[PDB]
Amino acid sequence: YDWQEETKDYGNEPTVASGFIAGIKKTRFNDRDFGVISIDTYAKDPNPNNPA
Amino acid sequence: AGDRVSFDLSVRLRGQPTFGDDRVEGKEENLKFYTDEVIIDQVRHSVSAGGRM
Repeated sequence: YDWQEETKDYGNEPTVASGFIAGIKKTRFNDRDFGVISIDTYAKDPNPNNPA
Repeated sequence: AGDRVSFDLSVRLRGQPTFGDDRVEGKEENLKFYTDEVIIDQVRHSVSAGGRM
């Protein structure tokens, strides 16, 4: 992470800003996945009181 | 060497300060100046304790 600090106004409002520069992708050779099986079931909220 | 002399006067500051936490950068005062000059010249005169007689 590249931490940077910048003061906006004569010392008022210090700012801390950071960010990473990276990329992600699930490996797809041809048109088929390579190493993940997406098990896709039915999972109901066991507690119906949740606002959702 | 000079036919003139110019001097300067710096007036006070007058500006509403920024109360609160609103930004102040960008509202800077002018520092108004005033000046005037004096022009130099010479004056001479002569008196004659005249006559040999």
